[PDB]
Amino acid sequence: DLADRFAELERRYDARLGVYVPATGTTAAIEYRADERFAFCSTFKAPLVAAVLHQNPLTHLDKLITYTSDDIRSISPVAQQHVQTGMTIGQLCDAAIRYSDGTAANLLLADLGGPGGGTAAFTGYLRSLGDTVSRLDAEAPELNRDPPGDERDTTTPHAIALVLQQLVLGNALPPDKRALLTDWMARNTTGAKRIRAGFPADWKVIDKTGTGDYGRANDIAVVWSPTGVPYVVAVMSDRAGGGYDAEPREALLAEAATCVAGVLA
Ligand SMILES: *C(=O)[C@@H](NC(=O)[C@H](O)c1ccccc1)[C@@H]1NC(C(=O)O)=C(CSc2nnnn2C)CS1
Repeated sequence: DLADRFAELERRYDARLGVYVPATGTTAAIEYRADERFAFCSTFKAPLVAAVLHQNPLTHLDKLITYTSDDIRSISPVAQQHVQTGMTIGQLCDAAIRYSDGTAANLLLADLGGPGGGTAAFTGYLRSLGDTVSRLDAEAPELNRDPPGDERDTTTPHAIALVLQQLVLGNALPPDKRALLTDWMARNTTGAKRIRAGFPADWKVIDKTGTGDYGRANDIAVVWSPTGVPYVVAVMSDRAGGGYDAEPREALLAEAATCVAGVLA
């Protein structure tokens, strides 16, 4: 029983775990706390890049964005390095997805524009995909810091999986922009120990991770079986019981993913 296994993992890691895999032709939806809110953390950067792609001609990726010392306020492995030269929108999308770059994401929110530094337009984009649940209220670093239970900067495993399904597998984006998003997620450097670790090597995994305070660790993926059957996998967790400084536990997501992969194989 999957629910028993998921509950066991919660006890093991003193965590709250959320899992959603949307139904397919022959598989029923997999759901565990799937309609409970969890912080986005960096997982928002996948639909964010899609919003930026959608909003602009493809050649907007070649526009150089300049930024300064006071723009670096969060983990920004790429943007810290190019602060002196600037970065193109294309480079920013790359950094945001593949390195979970916080400054890159903040700059992409600014590019999207409008109230709240782009957070309202981001949320508006999710609404256009029929997501009436998720909300983004702050940028990095604030978005990772909301108290457990607080609805600011949250999604649910159910909501984000349906968003990702439309972006990667559905028609939310034209094929050319869809490929850009897909490729970036395919080349992600941060997800080796999460959903990827739970699926056999002959399954293709593309993903976007999130990590935050109160032991928050998320991963949203699209996976393909060895015969090219796709599934969307959203795993979210927090550890409120350790307080603000609770260590995120990647191993929990790898184990949850292993359990999911066992059902889907
Ligand atoms: C997006 O979630 C973003 N998270 C943060 O900036 C958090 O505030 C945070 C910082 C330090 C430690 C924990 C949380 C960034 N995204 C991610 C991610 O997606 O995983 C991380 C995880 S750390 C990482 N990245 N690659 N390899 N490791 C390990 C922190 S920055």
